[PDB]
Amino acid sequence: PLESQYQVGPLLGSGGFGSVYSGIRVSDNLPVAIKHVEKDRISDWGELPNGTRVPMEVVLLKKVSSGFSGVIRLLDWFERPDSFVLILERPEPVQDLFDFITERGALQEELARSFFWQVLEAVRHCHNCGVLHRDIKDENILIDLNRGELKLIDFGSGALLKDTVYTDFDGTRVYSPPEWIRYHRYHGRSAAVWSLGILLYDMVCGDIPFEHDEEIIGGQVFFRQRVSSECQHLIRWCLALRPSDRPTFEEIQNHPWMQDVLLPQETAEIHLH
Repeated sequence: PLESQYQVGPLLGSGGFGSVYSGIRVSDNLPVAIKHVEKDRISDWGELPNGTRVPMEVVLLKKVSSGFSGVIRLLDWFERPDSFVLILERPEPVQDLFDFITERGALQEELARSFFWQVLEAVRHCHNCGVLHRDIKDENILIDLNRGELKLIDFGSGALLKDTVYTDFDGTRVYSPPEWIRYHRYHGRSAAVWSLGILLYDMVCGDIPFEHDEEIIGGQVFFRQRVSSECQHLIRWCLALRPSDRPTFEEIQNHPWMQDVLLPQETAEIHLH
């Protein structure tokens, strides 16, 4: 029972991730997002403890969807003959962070601090659950505009977290670290931290720092906007060319720029309402 269980609304969008629709659960009018992806387009597969063959995204989402977190939770999923369908939480009202930055331009540091901190907490949650997202970027972050909470989306390029080297990467190129560009090798946490430096820069400057491969591996960070020296210092540490020179998640959250973060609700009151 799929169409009996969900009222399908308009298409929100489509791309490499599949096709995503607005929907509501009929049993209680809960807003949902309904994501369709063709089996032909799924390269990465896993299986459920009970021996069922599902896309890796379902395995990863099940792992992170227990309890409250800054991750959009998987509520349900269906197999069809030629596709899988995912039922996901939908905040309302909602705007993705790419859109928000496009509309508002570069964020005030107070807002970027709150947003960055919530992304850090969500990524820590994922890593605690054994999951690597591998496509952290503004487009994969939803803002709940009334509650001021950020939520991570799109685990379709993720992997189980391991301590050994990754040699595959189907995430967003310009959020990809210099060691991937140069060697097709990265480790999970240090690459994630690179993607976080790219994201923080994006928030405070209003655009990503590097366009082409040559800039990524040169790793020279130029600021287009006025940015505090403490925030510049954190960004530059995250974007260290050597992965071992990058900060741990703890070191980021203990950085001076990260102190005195606003709560979600006060973030929404001051900056979103």
